[PDB]
Amino acid sequence: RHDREFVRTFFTSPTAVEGEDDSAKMLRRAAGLRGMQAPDVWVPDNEDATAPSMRDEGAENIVEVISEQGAEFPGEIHPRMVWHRDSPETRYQGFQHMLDITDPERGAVEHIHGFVIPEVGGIDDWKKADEFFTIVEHEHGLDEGSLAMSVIIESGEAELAMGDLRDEMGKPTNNLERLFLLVDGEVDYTKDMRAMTPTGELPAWPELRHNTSRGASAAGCVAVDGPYDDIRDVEGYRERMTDNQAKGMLGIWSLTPGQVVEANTSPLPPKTGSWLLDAEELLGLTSYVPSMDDIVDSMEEFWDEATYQAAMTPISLFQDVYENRPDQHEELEERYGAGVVERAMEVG
Amino acid sequence: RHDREFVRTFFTSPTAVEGEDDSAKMLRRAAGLRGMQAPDVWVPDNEDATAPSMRDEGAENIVEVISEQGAEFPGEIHPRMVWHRDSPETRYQGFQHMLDITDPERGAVEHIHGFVIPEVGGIDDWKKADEFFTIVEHEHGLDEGSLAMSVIIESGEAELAMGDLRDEMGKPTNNLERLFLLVDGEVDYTKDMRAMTPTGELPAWPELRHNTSRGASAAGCVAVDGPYDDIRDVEGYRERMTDNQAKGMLGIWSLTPGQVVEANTSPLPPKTGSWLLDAEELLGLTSYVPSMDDIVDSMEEFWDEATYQAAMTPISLFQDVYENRPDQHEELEERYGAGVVERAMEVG
Amino acid sequence: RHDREFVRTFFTSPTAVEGEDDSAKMLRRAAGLRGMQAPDVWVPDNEDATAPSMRDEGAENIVEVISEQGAEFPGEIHPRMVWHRDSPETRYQGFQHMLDITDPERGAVEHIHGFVIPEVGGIDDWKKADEFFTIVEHEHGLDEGSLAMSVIIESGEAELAMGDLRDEMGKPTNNLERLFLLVDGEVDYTKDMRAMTPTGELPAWPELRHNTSRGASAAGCVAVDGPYDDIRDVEGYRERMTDNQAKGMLGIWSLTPGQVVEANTSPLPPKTGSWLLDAEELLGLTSYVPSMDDIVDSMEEFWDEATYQAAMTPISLFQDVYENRPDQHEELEERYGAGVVERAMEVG
Ligand SMILES: [Cl-]
Ligand SMILES: [Cl-]
Ligand SMILES: [Cl-]
Ligand SMILES: [Cl-]
Ligand SMILES: [Cl-]
Ligand SMILES: [Cl-]
Ligand SMILES: [Cl-]
Ligand SMILES: [Cl-]
Ligand SMILES: [Cl-]
Ligand SMILES: [Cl-]
Ligand SMILES: [Cl-]
Ligand SMILES: [Cl-]
Ligand SMILES: [Cl-]
Ligand SMILES: [K+]
Ligand SMILES: [K+]
Ligand SMILES: [K+]
Ligand SMILES: [K+]
Ligand SMILES: [K+]
Ligand SMILES: [K+]
Ligand SMILES: [K+]
Ligand SMILES: [K+]
Ligand SMILES: [K+]
Ligand SMILES: [Mg+2]
Ligand SMILES: [Mg+2]
Ligand SMILES: [Mg+2]
Repeated sequence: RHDREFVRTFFTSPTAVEGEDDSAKMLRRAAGLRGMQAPDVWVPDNEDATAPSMRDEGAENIVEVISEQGAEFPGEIHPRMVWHRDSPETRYQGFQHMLDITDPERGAVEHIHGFVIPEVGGIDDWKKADEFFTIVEHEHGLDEGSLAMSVIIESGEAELAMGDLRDEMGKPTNNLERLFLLVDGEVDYTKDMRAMTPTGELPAWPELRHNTSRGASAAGCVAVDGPYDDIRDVEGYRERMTDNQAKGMLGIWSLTPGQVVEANTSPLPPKTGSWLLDAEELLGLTSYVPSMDDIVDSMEEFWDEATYQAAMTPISLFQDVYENRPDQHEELEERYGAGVVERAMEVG
Repeated sequence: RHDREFVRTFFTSPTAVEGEDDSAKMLRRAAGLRGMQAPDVWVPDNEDATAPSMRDEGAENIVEVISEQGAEFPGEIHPRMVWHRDSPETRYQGFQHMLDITDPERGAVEHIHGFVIPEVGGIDDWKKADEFFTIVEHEHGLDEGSLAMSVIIESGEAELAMGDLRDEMGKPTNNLERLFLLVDGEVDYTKDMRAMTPTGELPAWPELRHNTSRGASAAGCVAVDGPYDDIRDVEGYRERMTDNQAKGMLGIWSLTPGQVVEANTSPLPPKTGSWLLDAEELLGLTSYVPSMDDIVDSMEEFWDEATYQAAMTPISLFQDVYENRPDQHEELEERYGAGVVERAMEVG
Repeated sequence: RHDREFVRTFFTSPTAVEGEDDSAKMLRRAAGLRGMQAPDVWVPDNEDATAPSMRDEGAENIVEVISEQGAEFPGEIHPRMVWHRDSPETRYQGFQHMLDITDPERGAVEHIHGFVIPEVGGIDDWKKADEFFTIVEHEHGLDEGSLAMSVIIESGEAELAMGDLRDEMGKPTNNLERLFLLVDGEVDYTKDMRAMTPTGELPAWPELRHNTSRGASAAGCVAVDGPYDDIRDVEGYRERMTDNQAKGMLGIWSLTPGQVVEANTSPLPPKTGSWLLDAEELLGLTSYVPSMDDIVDSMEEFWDEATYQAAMTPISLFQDVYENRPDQHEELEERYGAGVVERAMEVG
């Protein structure tokens, strides 16, 4: 239902960076990318890529930068707004930023293809977002359905919501036809699922990626994988894409122009080859399993709000266990030290 | 709800082969198989195993061969008809061939156990097929529900449709009790999911096989895996079955009498052994990752319509990218050569 | 919705053991556990851990032992009752034992946190169990919703039922808010899915564990993995938990105090370490793939009813094949011996 049949690169940029300067710096550069360095989809990101006290400013910079520079940008532009299935405030915030940004007088709207909506819940949460797109279009004389909606799949409820999308989208009481991308968000998803790994590196969640690909094919949307944080790990990123491509998930998130170029290239067939036959640089060979002490520190002396929350599970578990198991209060001191116990018990 | 509690082998044969001769040759031989060489289920295949201009002839040969030879055939016989969730013509075609084939005057119907229906969509597409079985039974005085229906699961929508089968089958407005097999079709499925792999060998789709096994156990049907093309790769076929058997998927597709014998044997417990302890023939050791040039050729100078379509994705992707990214038009020539670019741009 | 935000250990004990003695021996000891040796959740198990002719006695011992010793027990107590989606008798049995056990005069109810219900089917089966909790609470003046309900997910239908739990629980016609744990039961599940493996060791069912974790996060329950039988295999148990923890499944079944301690410890962050870098005791290194002869014997000369049933598949398959394929009757004798064929044909 959309111009892009396939999207390989989904690239995010903070919208207002705090360090003095031009807070719209990241956006102006990124709006300058061309060729293999430019994403098929570009996401001025007013959500997690951007500190909350910066978000009203980020919304302004989005209009300023796309006003000034959007006509030229060779891919499609879809800013991520804030949203949360569990928070009416965040939802209203996301909507008011969508309404400013699309004010036709400001010159941004005509280079904007749609918005990306994070944290959606079950299908009745998607209908709330859909309802805000509809109202925004009507307030500004945009054609109905002209703003594409894309969602980040980053909770269990959203993963389930993809299963009856075909028949929900057909109901005449929503304009859910506007759906474009179903984008995995492995970071917040790890958190919502309360998963933990010893390195604190993300699980691979193959089933989420299968489900997101399936949902996309049944519903006529386009499936895209989420952020791959270890940016230096070029070969890892390529393994993950090759892996995603085997599931029919052909696009991935990109965090840097390097990742844009790798991701833009990977699903394209090779130049030449190839025959296969059966039988300081140390950092990409090491990993570190933190102790409780270290995990405490990596928030206590204190990576966005997704990386933060998503690392708090072994500690919320420890907390739960200590609150409810007085009989284990001794062995837990025996094991961490009276110091650390009483210390980990404050983080929540 | 069916005579076969378990089906190990699901074996297909073209119904009308073009090379002069007796076009029903493949069927007559296959109807001759006995013992470990005979499938539990045999599928005269009027769909993808058979060129479209041969299909009306294939339908006749089905009646001629099962008329002449069906009484003897020691397994169950279930011809695959044509069908497609997105094509009313194909659906009507499949139904008219079902109506001819089952004409009681022709002597085939009484050795026919049911039909296999490819390309089904969501549950309301299965109800269309179910409705055609019902009408065919009534037109020919067959008992209601006597023709078993089996579906190939080879789209995302069909994979989802298995989830509420129990309650849809109970509705008195369909005869969906007739469902017998839920058969994965990894070939067309790879396509519908737009998956690609570097060798162009099929992904393994473990989750589809899990879902198909689950759907079968919740709904009282029998789960069967799809075609395993690399026929010479005897050990691969056995690994895949052992793998399927761990998911509760106990039957697989068979493409040859060799595969029928391997598949007939594999789920049976071994003769003897065994103790396991912890720590030109080159073709089954090589594979070839084609270049864009080669992929172009393998359709441009030009494996059924499933293998064709299912290999067109890296090219439809390339096409999409070239149509929509003029800024990359240079680097794509830099990379494939002006020759190949302009050449790949015609295939659709 | 429950006091325990996280449950690491789900430990079962037979309720009435046949060997002369005090039939409540296992319960009295287990009610004595403290510290790292005590499970977060303890399951006096009146279902498969206990022979059927012992179950009315087991129900009495539950009241006797929790009466006498429950006040002290430092975790939560949730006895498993009998139940089966396909058996009205078993369901009524489970309910009558729940009604005795919770009689306020007997002194057990006030140390009981809820019950665990095995073998549930689709959501309308969960509503039957939910209805029995409601009636039991009313018969004994317990607050509504005070008995937590937990289900063992050990059929395909139950795995599917988790998908619309959020909206079913909200219906005012059930008290399904009481749901607490969604606990995989890989044993009976292997059976219901008709899976088989060469060693007869359980498949890993990663997708079930993904689905159960997802269902739990969408519905506000707590996901727990099922029994890990090879008790001596300490390192295996730790691999499985580390694996489960990557899916957000943070609790597992425990069969022994050893497993309680390993499981209680594993999700807690380590004491120290650790840096990782890229590149008679023979029993935990061997496994045995039984022949048909051996499989026949391991029921014919004859591990609970779950392990029994769950091992009967290669034989029910053999039986089906022999009943329906007379043309293979020779080759099956050629292969097993006339002796074994005619022998395996009696087990059902
Ligand atoms: Cl809310
Ligand atoms: Cl939903
Ligand atoms: Cl992982
Ligand atoms: Cl699913
Ligand atoms: Cl897609
Ligand atoms: Cl249609
Ligand atoms: Cl459907
Ligand atoms: Cl694969
Ligand atoms: Cl099955
Ligand atoms: Cl029943
Ligand atoms: Cl259900
Ligand atoms: Cl396995
Ligand atoms: Cl959980
Ligand atoms: K609509
Ligand atoms: K509408
Ligand atoms: K897809
Ligand atoms: K029906
Ligand atoms: K009917
Ligand atoms: K099954
Ligand atoms: K309720
Ligand atoms: K209620
Ligand atoms: K979870
Ligand atoms: Mg996120
Ligand atoms: Mg097919
Ligand atoms: Mg069980």
